[PDB]
Amino acid sequence: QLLEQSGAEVKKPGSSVQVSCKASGGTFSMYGFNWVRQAPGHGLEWMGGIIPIFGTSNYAQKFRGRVTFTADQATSTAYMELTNLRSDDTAVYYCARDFGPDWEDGDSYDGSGRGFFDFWGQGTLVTVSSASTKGPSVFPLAPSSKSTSGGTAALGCLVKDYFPEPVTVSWNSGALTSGVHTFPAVLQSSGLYSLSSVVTVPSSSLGTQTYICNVNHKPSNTKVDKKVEPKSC
Amino acid sequence: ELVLTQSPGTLSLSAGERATLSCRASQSVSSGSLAWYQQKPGQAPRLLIYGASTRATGIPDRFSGSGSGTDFTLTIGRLEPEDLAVYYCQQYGTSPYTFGQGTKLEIKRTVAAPSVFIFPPSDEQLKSGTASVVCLLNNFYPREAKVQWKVDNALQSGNSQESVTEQDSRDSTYSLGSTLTLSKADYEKHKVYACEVTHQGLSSPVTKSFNRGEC
Repeated sequence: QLLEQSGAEVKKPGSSVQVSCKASGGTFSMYGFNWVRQAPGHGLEWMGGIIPIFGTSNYAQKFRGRVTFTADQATSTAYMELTNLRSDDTAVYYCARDFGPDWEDGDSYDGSGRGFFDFWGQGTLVTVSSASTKGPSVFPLAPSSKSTSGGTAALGCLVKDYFPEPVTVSWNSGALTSGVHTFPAVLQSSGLYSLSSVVTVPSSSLGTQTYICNVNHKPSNTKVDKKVEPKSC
Repeated sequence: ELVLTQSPGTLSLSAGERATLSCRASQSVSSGSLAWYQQKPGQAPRLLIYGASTRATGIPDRFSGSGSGTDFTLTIGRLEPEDLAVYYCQQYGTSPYTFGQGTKLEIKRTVAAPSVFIFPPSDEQLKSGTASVVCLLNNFYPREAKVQWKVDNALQSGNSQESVTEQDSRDSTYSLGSTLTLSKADYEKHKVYACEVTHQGLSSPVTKSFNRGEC
């Protein structure tokens, strides 16, 4: 929430990427801002960080010569630049905030210091690929007599042929959360991703309540809203 | 560099039981500078414990941390279904900070049969030359389920793909979406499209179908 990150994007091998992190409090205070990455389906690894107030920055040797950390007080935004990107740099890059209550200093007592992260950003998935981005085609999974059970109807959106990940889906701009199931994407033979998001609602609401899926695909700078309704006979 | 090894890789427990997660370090962790994080499906990590035993603000009293030196433990006293997640330990006593490989916590629950729904392809999609027929299996438990597609009673193979959600944070069930993909031509040359589902919660396989051209 109070830690906003830049959007997901595809980057060509050999290029550089800059991931931003904005503290929504309008200030860095004495917080340190770190970057931790995670390859989809795998673990976490610390990359480095910077404590603006002290102008101190460091990182993991694994990234020596490839990373730079900066912070702009004016915009309360911290940045990490990673260069000479390769396919194995594909990962969700998380901004993680750390603090240090050292009795008015950076770090000097009580026990352990500023190594843990109490607040994380939503992450920025950077995909390193030579293939270009492609926005999704969104089709309705219209509720019908074939998708009802009791006084419940299922409906959804099929999000087809996009690249690369990720795609996020909300319903009615976040006003609808209960009963929602968004499936993990599958990589089709075409090399493009596909996923679907479904929701179950009261059949009696189908004629009065509008249902719209909000599909966001930051890599292609696309947002698609698709109203889903019973099909006409 | 300090290597953190977590155990077990996967933990399978029912709600109400106690979870014990281990994190062992290759070298002594300075000042007990060990943190634990919880990462729920599709979410960013969340701090649970720091300083090895200090519960973070806003964290439930069922979470506790212990340990010193090279041996640390995260205990979840009485598991709640919402605890479904991957848990990671991290040491920050020495640079570079390092994380354990994580422990996946799965929740066991009673059997639950899926509700099955079918969706014919949209005319919009068909127009472009492709027909995606979708079968939805909703809220079932044993993850194991079988979906068999049939077109005019002919069993299909090699032309469908399925995806399963992670366990639901509230009822620990799964949902599965199977998509049969055909060219517009093949789709329009057949009439009956059926999805047959087999699951432990069902006394017999149930089939959902529709005839192309019917309302």
